[PDB]
Amino acid sequence: TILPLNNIQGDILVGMKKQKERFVFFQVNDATSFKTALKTYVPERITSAAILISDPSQQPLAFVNLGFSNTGLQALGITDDLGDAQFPDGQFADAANLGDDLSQWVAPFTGTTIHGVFLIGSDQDDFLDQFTDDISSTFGSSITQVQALSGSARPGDQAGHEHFGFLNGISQPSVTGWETTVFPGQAVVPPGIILTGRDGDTGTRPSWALDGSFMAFRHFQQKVPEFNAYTLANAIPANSAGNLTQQEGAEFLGARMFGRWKSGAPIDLAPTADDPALGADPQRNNNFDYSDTLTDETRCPFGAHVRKTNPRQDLGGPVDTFHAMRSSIPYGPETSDAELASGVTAQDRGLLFVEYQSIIGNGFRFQQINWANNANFPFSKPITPGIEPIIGQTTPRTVGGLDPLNQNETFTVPLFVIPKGGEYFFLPSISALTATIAA
Ligand code: HEM
Ligand SMILES: [C-]#N
Repeated sequence: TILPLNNIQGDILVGMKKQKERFVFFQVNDATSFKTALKTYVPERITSAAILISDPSQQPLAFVNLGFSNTGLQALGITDDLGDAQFPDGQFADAANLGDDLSQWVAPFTGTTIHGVFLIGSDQDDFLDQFTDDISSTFGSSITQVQALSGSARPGDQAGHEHFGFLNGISQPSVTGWETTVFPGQAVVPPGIILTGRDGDTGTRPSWALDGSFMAFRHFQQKVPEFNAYTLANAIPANSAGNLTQQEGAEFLGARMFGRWKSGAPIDLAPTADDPALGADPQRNNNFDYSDTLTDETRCPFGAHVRKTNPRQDLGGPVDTFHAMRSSIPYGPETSDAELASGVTAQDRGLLFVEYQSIIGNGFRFQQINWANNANFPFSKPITPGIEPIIGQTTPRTVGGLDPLNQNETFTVPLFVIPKGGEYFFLPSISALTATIAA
């Protein structure tokens, strides 16, 4: 098998990796007008995986991808069952299952008003505006923009880091069926873990759904001064190698909560001190599997973010089923000195989170519910791992093992990540956009 890279929406397989991204959420007002506008739009603007791997000079100023919710497909008379258990009812209907405080959800996410999303990746906010206006011009009254959420890479040496300060987008699965570089420690999975209708996908798909994917979108607000204050108060006093200053102990506690230092260095490889060169080295920063820390927490807590969401050898061996592609971007202004000093969030900032998989229940949802929210996961450990401190949602939010010299001590961690909404979308193949969606 050879994946048709020219027909796969690029953010799914390759990732836009643009400095700015905008999610333009819309409702369809008139199906006929929308469909003809869509046929005009697709060949000009929808960006394939092939374009994303092309020379930066062959590339457009902005990349655009497009997904639909269940109600969006219904509004367009696209009535064939896509085979996913969660997609049809939308994410709000699933939010309590995810552990969300529903009182924090806001319109237009609180229901099924959203019909789809244009994802625009570009280099400047002005360019996002140009391509948003282009959507408005092309689609006119056939749509209503119900929300737009815009993100940006953080400035300077924080580019690629999320708002708590940690380098993100390091670990991704590699799919077979195309010519790609595989890094040491990277999962190698069949393409149908990510792409509907391909080998590895067990869902019952219409033929036209080949080479699409499901997006789990989440809007997270982050409480950065609060996280900072917590790590400073609970700074680890020492580790195996020696004694830590308050700053060092706070950085270390954050690293223990995530499973990586802010630099990206995985604690399984760098358990006592940061190694920024390692964090920046794709040939080594994923070359670990917890095999040297399966039954103790000195090297890594059992419940660290990355360990919960990708358990590696905690599962007993490689498992292809539960991998997903991520394409998230931070949003909001930098955290001010006043905010940090006060320990209190004044401004809205966070993460626009995007995860792609063929089966929602096996990717995002499995990572969230079965793993992160489950105090008894990973299984068969000598002590209870607890709730994933970053995004685990079960109460009490107690996690063990954060102090490598006092592993039995538990930490009750305030929730620093607040879901404000989200949706489940299907991104069709590029051909399906015009041959099926717009038919
Ligand atoms: C604001 C919320 C979140 C923040 C700040 C955050 C941050 C991070 C960071 C810093 C990493 C390490 C970089 C890497 O290994 O690629 C990471 C990895 C990861 N996160 Fe998150 N994350 C968030 C939410 C989520 C959620 C909700 C899920 C899924 C339910 C998730 C799933 C993953 C996965 C699968 C990895 C890669 C794990 C691996 O392959 O080793 N994250 N995240
Ligand atoms: C995590 N992204």
